[PDB]
Amino acid sequence: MYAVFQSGGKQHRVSEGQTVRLEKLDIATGETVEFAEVLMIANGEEVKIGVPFVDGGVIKAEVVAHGRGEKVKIVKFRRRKHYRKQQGHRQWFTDVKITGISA
Amino acid sequence: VTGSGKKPWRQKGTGRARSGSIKSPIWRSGGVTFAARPQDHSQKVNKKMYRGALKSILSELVRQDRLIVVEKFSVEAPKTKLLAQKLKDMALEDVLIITGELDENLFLAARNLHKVDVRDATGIDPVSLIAFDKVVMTADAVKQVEEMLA
Amino acid sequence: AVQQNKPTRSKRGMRRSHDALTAVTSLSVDKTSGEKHLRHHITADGYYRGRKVIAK
Amino acid sequence: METIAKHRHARSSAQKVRLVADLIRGKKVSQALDILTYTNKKAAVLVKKVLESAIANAEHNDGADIDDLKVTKIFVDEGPSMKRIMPRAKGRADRILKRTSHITVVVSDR
Amino acid sequence: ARVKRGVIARARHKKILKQAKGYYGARSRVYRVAFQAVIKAGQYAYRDRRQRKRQFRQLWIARINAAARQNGISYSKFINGLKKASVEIDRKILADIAVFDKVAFTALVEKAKAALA
Amino acid sequence: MKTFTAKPETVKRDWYVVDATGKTLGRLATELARRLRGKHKAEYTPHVDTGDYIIVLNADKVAVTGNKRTDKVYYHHTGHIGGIKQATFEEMIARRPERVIEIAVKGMLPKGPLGRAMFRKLKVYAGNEHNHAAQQPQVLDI
RNA sequence: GAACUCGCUGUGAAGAUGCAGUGUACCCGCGGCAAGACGGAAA
RNA sequence: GUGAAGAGGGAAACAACCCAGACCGCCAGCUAAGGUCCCAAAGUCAUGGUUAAGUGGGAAACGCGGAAGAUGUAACGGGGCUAAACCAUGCACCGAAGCUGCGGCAGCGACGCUUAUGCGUUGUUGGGUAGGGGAGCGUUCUGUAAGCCUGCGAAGGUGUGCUGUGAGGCAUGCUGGAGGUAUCAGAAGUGCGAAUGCUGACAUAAGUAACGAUAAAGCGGGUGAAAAGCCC
RNA sequence: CCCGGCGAGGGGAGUGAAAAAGAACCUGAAACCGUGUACGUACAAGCAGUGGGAGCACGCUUAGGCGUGUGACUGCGUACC
Repeated sequence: MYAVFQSGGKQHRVSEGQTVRLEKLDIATGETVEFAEVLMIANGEEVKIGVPFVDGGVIKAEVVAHGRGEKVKIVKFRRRKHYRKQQGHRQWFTDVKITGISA
Repeated sequence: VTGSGKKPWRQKGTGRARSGSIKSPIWRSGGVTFAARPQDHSQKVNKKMYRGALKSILSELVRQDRLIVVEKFSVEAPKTKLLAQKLKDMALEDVLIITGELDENLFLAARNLHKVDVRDATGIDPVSLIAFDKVVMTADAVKQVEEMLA
Repeated sequence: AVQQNKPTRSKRGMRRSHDALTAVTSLSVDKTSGEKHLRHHITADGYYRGRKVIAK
Repeated sequence: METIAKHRHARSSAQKVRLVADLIRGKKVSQALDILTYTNKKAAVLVKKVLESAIANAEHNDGADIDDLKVTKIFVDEGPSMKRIMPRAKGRADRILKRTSHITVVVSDR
Repeated sequence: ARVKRGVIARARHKKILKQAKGYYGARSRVYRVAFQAVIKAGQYAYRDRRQRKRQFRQLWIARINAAARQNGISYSKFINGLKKASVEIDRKILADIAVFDKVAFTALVEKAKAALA
Repeated sequence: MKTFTAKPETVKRDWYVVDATGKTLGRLATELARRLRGKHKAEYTPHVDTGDYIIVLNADKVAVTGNKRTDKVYYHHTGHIGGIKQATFEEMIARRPERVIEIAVKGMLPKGPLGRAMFRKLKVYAGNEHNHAAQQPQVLDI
């Protein structure tokens, strides 16, 4: 049983129990937010969509940890024109857990 | 550089670098191009800026509670136990004693104590007021510092 | 006729692969003294094909 | 308890010794002198003295059981080079380089 | 005052040689080739991040059309079927659903054919 | 979640017998080379060879169209003295009909070890009988 | 300078070991042949 | 107008041709030129005609001809196509760093919190040579400093981990075994990738040439661990 | 004390806190040459990288597909001043 939803602009196919990656939100670490936006309900006979956002489906997402991702360097070089520069970036991330899908 | 003007190798004949002298700055044991000369590093200070800075730092030592004025500070004999025992009676270790004219008993025992330094009224310096913690005036030296700065 | 690049360790190591050796594996045992030697050669103590020789 | 036998500054090149030293790697000590004794190179004469040194340290400085030792650690390193000159045609100063050797062979019963 | 450069040059090259690990010899050991090796590797690592969303989009279009031909529909009719069928599902979920559940994607093709015309 | 990458050892491929008798050469050969790629399966991976097994029987009786019996003349060089090897189509059918198929299918595959690895799975024959009937093949109606 | 250094069509600071396509080629040596090399030299 | 001083996609490849101005990341979506038979991502898509020659896939004046291209097919990129070419219409799709949403940083405008100015925020900008401007990292010495750490282990060397958009910093494994130095300021012989730069070491050709006039050596015995060269 | 040539160079004992302080003697990086171990390559073509990624080896959670090395194959990519 999986669920399809869109939180950080990109969609995700996430089952229950799995800790999955999402973008950085303004959510406390002791908060468990609910996503009423769902695009597929997975059963033996699935519930598909003609129009999106099924009312009967809800997703329970809890947040355990905030932080920054892997250090990725960016090198901009131009040959024989006297130009180089180097900079880094560490992207924020959220690890959430999904428990329970209301079919 | 002690050396010669002789070329280490000629211009033609070899496949080496360009050579005009052995005392090139990009070679070993050569002469420094931008080498320094003996030069004085002192620079002019205005008098009103100097005495105004003394007014600025003595306007601050009176506020930071670093300024202690006593009745009569002198020593009986040139004896460092009598000097350090007297400073032990008022618990002062790192101070600057500023006083009146030169004392034969006090100035003779000043060098063996590093943290304790004594001077005269005409030889005061701004660097002696920062590196030292508290400054001890004498009752007679109150009139001398007022006519000193003025 | 002169090289314009530096040969690497892989070219040198793949070039030196044919310079190795192998064991002789020709040691025979003399029946008289019980010591080893080479086939068609003589021993140190002076014995050859079981027959005693000069041995000075 | 291991046996260390090493040789410094041999009269040989750094390359030719390694043609000999790769042959006796992993072999039994008792059959290794049987190989190095009848080996026809000059470098086999030195490493025979190095190996017979290690057997003698396995007799005098070790307890017993000389026969069950196995050659495990063997490697040949180069040392300093001796710098002299050599005359040629057209009067230029040719330098020459003389190789030295460091043969460190460690043998043990296990 | 004379200052030496031996403490900043090698410590400066520690950061370069710790990023020059594993580059076939002279790009790993020799600093002159390793410098342009790290620089040019920065160029390919910079460009291929912008080619990752090209190649994964090519794989998604390949796998949607690759699983749509078993039901007898083309790719362009299936994207128009989902778009006129008000389906907001992107290509990653369509590429992932073909691995696990086949009759789910077959139901997506049949639902696309339902609201096709 | 990462995109699913299939193991090359667990690629469930099957046998497919396709009779090329009476078909267009390039139009069928494009489909056959396209199914040697593995694109017709849902689990396609561009670095995992998921192409099935394709058996082509009786390639000598293929349906040529237009004037292509005379038009196509194949040329190849061997790596020698500069004389070129010419071959008319009516003689290539007469001496080795499989090689014509190997030119088209080999031409429609990408250059590399993977493309020739997909060329290994092409089995084109001239006769109706073969020895792949033991592995329970499934004839493809096309 | 680094090389894990093949041949054809065209491109090209203008005859490509490196570019787009195609074709050949187990890996590595040895001895010669000097056609390719900005190697001396022959307008 | 572009390149000079512009990245990306198509024209097989191709600075100046066409689209299109890259703050960064994202396994999100929508588009321009160009395409939807494979290579190579998407229509073997619908309708009306031409083509018989691979014209397409190199050519004028002229009555499908005029028509000759090069190591190798080699004058579509290649296979190969009677539409998978050519003319027109319609509907979708592929298609860039273009556009939108999400996540983050910096600057310049106008406010509102209200005042040593930080912002609940607001739209906007951020390709770049020559050149100008602002804000920062590290090293030597000095006042701070007869202060701090330290033989329960200093500098240096050598790896991992954390963090900062950066030059860096932090603690720790091992070697080492005696000095280093917080913060605030000043003084530079201050940061290397090249100048056929200089001094030392080390590969490279490679164990390749060569081992020195073409008067030539052979054998026994003695010492020595070992003798073609030396002792007889 | 032993081997080694009544050599050179070491092994063992001992001094020394330490002989990774042995007279080539403080600390000993790199270019260069080696030896042990995990992986890959002997049907494969191009500034040798980068994105994806199969298997193998080792510590972890007392599995929860964690981390490092190796990079079969594949898209793209013609050194620096």
